[PDB]
Amino acid sequence: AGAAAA
Amino acid sequence: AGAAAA
Amino acid sequence: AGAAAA
Amino acid sequence: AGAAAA
Amino acid sequence: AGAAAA
Amino acid sequence: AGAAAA
Amino acid sequence: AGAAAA
Amino acid sequence: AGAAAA
Repeated sequence: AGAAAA
Repeated sequence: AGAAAA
Repeated sequence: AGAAAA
Repeated sequence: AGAAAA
Repeated sequence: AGAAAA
Repeated sequence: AGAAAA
Repeated sequence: AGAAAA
Repeated sequence: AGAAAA
């Protein structure tokens, strides 16, 4: 599971 | 902007 | 399962 | 999944 | 500009 | 997962 | 900007 | 500008 934002 | 998965 | 938006 | 905007 | 993927 | 904006 | 995974 | 991945 993983997530990223900018 | 963002993204996620599992 | 996964998702993304911008 | 992928997304982009500008 | 923005982008994301997962 | 990855994301970027500018 | 930030990201996390497990 | 910003970016992240995991």
